[PDB]
Amino acid sequence: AFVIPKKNVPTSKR
Amino acid sequence: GKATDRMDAFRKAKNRAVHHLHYIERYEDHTIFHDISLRFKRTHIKMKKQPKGYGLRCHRAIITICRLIGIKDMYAKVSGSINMLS
Amino acid sequence: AGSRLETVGSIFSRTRDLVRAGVLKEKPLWFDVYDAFPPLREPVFQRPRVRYGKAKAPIQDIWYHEDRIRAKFYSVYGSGQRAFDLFNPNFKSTCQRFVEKYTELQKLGETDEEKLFVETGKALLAEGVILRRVG
Amino acid sequence: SNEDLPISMENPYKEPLKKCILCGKH
Amino acid sequence: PRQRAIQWGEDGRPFHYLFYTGKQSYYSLMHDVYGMLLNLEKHQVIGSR
Amino acid sequence: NVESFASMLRHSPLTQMGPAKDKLVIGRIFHIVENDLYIDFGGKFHCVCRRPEVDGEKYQKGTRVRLRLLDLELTSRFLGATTDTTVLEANAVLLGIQES
Amino acid sequence: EDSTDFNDKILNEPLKHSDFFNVKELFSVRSLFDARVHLGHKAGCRHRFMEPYIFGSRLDHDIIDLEQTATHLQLALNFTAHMAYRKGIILFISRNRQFSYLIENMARDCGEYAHTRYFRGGMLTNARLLFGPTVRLPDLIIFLHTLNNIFEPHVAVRDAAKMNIPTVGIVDTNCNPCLITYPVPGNDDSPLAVHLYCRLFQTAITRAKEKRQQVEALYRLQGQK
Ligand code: FES
Ligand SMILES: [Mg+2]
Repeated sequence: AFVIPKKNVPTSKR
Repeated sequence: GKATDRMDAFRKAKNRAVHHLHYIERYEDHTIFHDISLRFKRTHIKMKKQPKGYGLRCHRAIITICRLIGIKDMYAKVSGSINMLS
Repeated sequence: AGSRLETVGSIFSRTRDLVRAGVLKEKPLWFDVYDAFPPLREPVFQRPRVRYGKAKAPIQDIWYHEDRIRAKFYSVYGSGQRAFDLFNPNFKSTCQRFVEKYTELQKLGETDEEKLFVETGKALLAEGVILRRVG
Repeated sequence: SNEDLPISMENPYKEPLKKCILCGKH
Repeated sequence: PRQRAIQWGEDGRPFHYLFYTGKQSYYSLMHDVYGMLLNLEKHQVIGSR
Repeated sequence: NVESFASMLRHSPLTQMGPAKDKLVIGRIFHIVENDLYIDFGGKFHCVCRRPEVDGEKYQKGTRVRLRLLDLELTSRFLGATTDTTVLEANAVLLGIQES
Repeated sequence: EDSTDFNDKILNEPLKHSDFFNVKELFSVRSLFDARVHLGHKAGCRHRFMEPYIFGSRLDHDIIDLEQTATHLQLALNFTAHMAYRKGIILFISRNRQFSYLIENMARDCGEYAHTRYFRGGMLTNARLLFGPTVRLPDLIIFLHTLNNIFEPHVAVRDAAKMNIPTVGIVDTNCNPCLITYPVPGNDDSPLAVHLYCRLFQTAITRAKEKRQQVEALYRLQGQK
């Protein structure tokens, strides 16, 4: 399965 | 799913689809209960109920969707416009 | 998960099928109540269409026999100065009093409207009702 | 059955059709 | 910065009857002033900005 | 011996009133805004009448007044509309104050 | 071992009775008639889907059939009580500004929730972003008025169905009841009618919550001894 590069810990991180 | 980046488009479409799920009634968990003839806009789809072992003899896109639904045996002929969304 | 396809089936059929398919791990709090005490109509989305050709709405006009008497009374006499009190559930207008009396004189055996109508007015005048004709 | 159900009539309160000032005159 | 407290408990029931508006404080105040006006109606500067 | 809905409808005071045009009815002022008086007379919708100049002071919330009804609900269909536009209020003329 | 017994005696027991909360005694056809529940809009305002519920037109004024209203209201009040008994979040929605104050008080009095204000886009379908990831949505939504202030269906009716939330609704003769789970055909304009609906739904909710406390207490007292 083509793995969509997953998001890291939310950068904004309010 | 729509986005400037292809990865964002994939994610948006994938995550939104699971919130818009249909339930498809499968006869004996391998085919459709009866032959379905339908026209959606200008696309015509004629599906036929088939016995076990027939396989999926339909448009490649329908084959993909049928595997996701769990239909193993079916025939379908698509006429008119071959628009993928229709 | 849940299905946001509100135009396909109802909230019940969608929930029943998804719980049945194993997508919804737990039935929602309302499901068991609906299953026990379902509504008279399954709430399925329908599209309102305009009526073309000879299609007409089946709603009928509500009429009663005494409307014929009421119409003539209002034409001959008109709405009396006495004001309708619609808050009182048992309010009897001068017209209704006329209808009631007229209906009683019909039981006697009078078969003509003109005479029967005239006789009704006289009875009310004897009782003290004020009947000022439009003329 | 019941006697209080609505019956089928023609609007008894219907007003006569309006006539122009010359209706019926040569 | 002053931060609003949790608006629902463990059970998940919000604590305010106007929670689902999204402006419970504003609309609660709006409700209060309207109520006072109703009661007042039924009963009947330079320095301050 | 339970009264059916049809029985209630036939005998209801509103049914025996018949057409509402030029019918004198008694309403109650339930809301007042400036000089606008919102009067309930027993119909589906209330009517709004301006405070009479002769005796405005007398008209207060709860006062019973005499009206002449013109329409129970102001509705009309304008060019291109699929349904009527409703004002959600009755049309009436405030005649005066009811005195017993 | 104890959870199943608790659930059977408490959660499943009420579902075996036709009128567990005795909501039938709260109203009669006479009481509905005296509140002007049968008075509909003019025939020119009629919605096609409300025709099955209309008794007739009296001088171009649609009369709602109160015999069907009674059966529809019985089911709506029964469903509301069972949800309050099950500790469900009930949200009252109405955009009629004549009754916003009344409805907001009724919700606070019965320990429920009211939304009488402008319904902002996504309150239900985007709640986790608007309120928070752990926000719990309503279990029942009761529409005292199903139309917004431009005489079109309140957006929450569609969004409630998207979120699979059952809806109770007073549907006048100009309303669209197709997506309302428990429609109750009746007048939604007259104060007397709206005051009756509020009294009926507030009582059913209060009755159900007290019954839940009584049943739980009896189960607990018996459990110890
Ligand atoms: S209406 Fe003009 S001729 Fe009769
Ligand atoms: Mg209405």
